[PDB]
Amino acid sequence: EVQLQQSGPELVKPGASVKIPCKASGYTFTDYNMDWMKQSHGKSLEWIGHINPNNGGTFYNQKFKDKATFIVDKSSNTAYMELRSLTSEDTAVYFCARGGGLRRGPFAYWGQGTLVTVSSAKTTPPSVYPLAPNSMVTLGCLVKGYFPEPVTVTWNSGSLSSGVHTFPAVLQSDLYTLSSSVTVPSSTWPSETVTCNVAHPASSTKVDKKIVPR
Amino acid sequence: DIVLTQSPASLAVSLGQRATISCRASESFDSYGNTFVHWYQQKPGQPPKLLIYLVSNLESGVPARFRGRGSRTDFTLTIDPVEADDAAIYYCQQNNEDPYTFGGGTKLEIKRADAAPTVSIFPPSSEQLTSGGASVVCFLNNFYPKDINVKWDGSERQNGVLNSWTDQDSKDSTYSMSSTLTLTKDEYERHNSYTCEATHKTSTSPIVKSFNR
Repeated sequence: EVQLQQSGPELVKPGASVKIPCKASGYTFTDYNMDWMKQSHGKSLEWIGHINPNNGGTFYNQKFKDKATFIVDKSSNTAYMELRSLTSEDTAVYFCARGGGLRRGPFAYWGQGTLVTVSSAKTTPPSVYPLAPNSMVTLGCLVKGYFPEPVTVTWNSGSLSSGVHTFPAVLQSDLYTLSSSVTVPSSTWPSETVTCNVAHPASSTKVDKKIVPR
Repeated sequence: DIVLTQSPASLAVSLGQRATISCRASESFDSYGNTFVHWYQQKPGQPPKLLIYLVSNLESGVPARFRGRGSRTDFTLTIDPVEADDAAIYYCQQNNEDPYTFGGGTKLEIKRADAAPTVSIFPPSSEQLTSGGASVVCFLNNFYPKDINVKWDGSERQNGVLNSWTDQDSKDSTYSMSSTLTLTKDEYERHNSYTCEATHKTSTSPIVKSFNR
């Protein structure tokens, strides 16, 4: 099956550049364009341009001429988009998508998106605090005082996901805080084990906080 | 460029009913060949996902609840019947002319029966206490509709109260929210009862959770 796989989130200083990979598999890479999109937070998408991997050719949305460069590594079926002279206006999710081959068409296959945050603020890992307290029981995980976004949260590595609510982070005094609840039967907890799995890619934090009965 | 204006900006549609989402091009597209207008569904934190391509063709794997039509400058996505899984933002897109462009998006809310929140309060964990910090957390889970009010020792305090709503759940069409009252160590240690009362149009009486310390 077709897969487009992008890099993880990126914190970049103002004025610097970043390069975003998009690795393709499940089809013959040189048959199709690779297109690139930008989506600012809370906003619609903008098409940056595309590259023809077969022959190296490119077309840029004029608006992105001073911002984006496309290249491909035919050798590894990886398309790349470089963004230069970064400002806060470039903070956004960037997506690759497979484009036209023999003729124009829709974007049927997309990469997962990569978040680029432009800031010169320092990186701060979160503290992960457990929350302990009735046929059902709700348990929590508090992820506090981090920068930048994102963190990811799972419960028992994703096997337990059915009664999870993970709340969007709030920015406070230059720091994000996020929470996440989970609800399971009384019979299963505190009887057997529940832990939240928290990662903060920007600091390489990966914590497992077990929910201990108080 | 060719500007695509979507209508409505938002709508709320009951389960089983019809949602009509419009896209208007700033100028007409050209009759030589096909018309490259496509429709996508996008949920939070995901790429958009293709529904309809070349105005009216159904992408394989997409159910026939989704239909596209149009011509020249007017294009229509219909979702009938609407289901819980449709809670999303929808976009039209054109690649008839450079640069390619997307509509501004239409946010579909699923309207369902009103639902009271389940409310849980949590005192700060001792791990957090060892760091000289005290946060008291309240979860308000699986309610409808979205509009909701929450109030946190006998009396009240809004200073240090970070709130946060989820998007619409795509299985049961509910919303959840999370209120975190945070305050200092010797400040927290200095009090008694902590209550989150929440009020919501599912009842007269606020739902009250609390603990003594």
